[PDB]
Amino acid sequence: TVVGIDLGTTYSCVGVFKNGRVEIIANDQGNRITPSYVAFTPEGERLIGDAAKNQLTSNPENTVFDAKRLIGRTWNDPSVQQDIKFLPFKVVEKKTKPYIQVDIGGGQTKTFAPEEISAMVLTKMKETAEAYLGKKVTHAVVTVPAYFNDAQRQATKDAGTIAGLNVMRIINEPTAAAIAYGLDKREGEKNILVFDLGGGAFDVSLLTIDNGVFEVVATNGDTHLGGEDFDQRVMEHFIKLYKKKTGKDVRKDNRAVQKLRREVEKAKRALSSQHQARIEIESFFEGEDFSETLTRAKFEELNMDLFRSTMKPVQKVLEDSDLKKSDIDEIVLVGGSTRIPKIQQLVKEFFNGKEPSRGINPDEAVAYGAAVQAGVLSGDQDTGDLVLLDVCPLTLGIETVGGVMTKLIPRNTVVPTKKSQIFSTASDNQPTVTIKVYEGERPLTKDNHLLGTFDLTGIPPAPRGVPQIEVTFEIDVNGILRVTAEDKGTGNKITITNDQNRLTPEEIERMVNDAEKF
Repeated sequence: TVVGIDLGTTYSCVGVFKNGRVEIIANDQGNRITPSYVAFTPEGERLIGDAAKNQLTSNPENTVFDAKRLIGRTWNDPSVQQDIKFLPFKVVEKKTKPYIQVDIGGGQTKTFAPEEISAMVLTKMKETAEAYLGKKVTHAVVTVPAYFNDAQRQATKDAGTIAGLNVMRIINEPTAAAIAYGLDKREGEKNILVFDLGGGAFDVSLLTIDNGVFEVVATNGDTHLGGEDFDQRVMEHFIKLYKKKTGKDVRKDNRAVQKLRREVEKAKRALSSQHQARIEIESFFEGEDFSETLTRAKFEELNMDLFRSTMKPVQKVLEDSDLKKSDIDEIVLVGGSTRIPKIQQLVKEFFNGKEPSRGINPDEAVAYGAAVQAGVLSGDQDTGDLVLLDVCPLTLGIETVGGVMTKLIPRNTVVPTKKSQIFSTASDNQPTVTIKVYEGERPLTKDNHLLGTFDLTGIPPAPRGVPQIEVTFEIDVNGILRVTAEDKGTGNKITITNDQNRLTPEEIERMVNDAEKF
């Protein structure tokens, strides 16, 4: 049986379509969502989920969380370096990637790719499903943010493979939410706006939904804007406050910083229903206590620039779809951070008083949609009708003379899609031709994201400009790029190498074996 897993920054959730409906499956603690946490105890035990989160404050250096904020990123990504300040576990550079180093008991050190941490979370979600179903689960639909780039998508797929899952399809989070909203609606064509603000990433998608036919018209997001940033802002406010009042800098004491995290999380939840919240930490720093009152007004003030920045993607989506505010028939809110009253207010005010759709749990709707998609792709006939057209989030381009972004496949193109182009050589007997592919909307490549450098190899000796190599760039239904090449001369095998440093089957096998040790 194929399950849907929402692999989230802060929490994950697993559902299954069985007997004509979705079941969101409760974990072994009775909880319908599971924290995306992995911890290693002094005695060498690996904890995952609720048990891992519960011991954050006593064992912070060896409690791992927020791996989705690192997955598929390079070491020098400013999102990675900015987040290190608030993470208690050591982040170290390996293979141009941020790896996670922990102590596994007995003074023994171990380093993990973010993929491996996410694989452990996926394994726990798989196990939750296997307990409920009473049998092995080998196939899953796994979620990603709509605005995830090529590397982030592939890395999430690799996490699934490490966890023993054949990833049937990766599904964009707002699209899954739209399926939860729209399945079995028979209203004809409606324009649906999904506003998806979770623990770590933000997406906006505009879909048309028409009697089982779902199409993403436009999407735009920010893969490093979410609940964890709102917590960070408040954490940093109190770290600086303590330094001003006492002279003491607590930024390197991991117990102090993560005890503050724990209190900020509780406070943020309370402030969605109350107007004040108490922060209280007994052994904060060097024996001394820490007590502060956080008002809703102050919480909103500290984050207002981030909150107001959520309207930037909304306007980008309206522009690309050529729709006005009044053309939006339904607003679907998903992700835990859409519970924040000020977020709800800003969205309502942007759309001139329009209330969001009712009957949608923002913590569960994504998993619900993923579970439906899994059922449909399996060959179920008791599921509602589902035809899905989804898009690539980023314009793909090639770097040309002067550092210019020459567009190849535009943003918001329905996938799968491909584009071909003929390449030749610049010098006599040149054996290799290098192509640099970028992701983004700016005119110069220095202001976009490098996807990869691809080398056409084994070009046979000939005078400059004679070889004719057709290179095909295909984005698959998961949103992942494949680059291939064919010789179109009058008469060789052209192999392509790249600098993506992708996890090989050998490397994945080693990671599977390492995880069996616990």
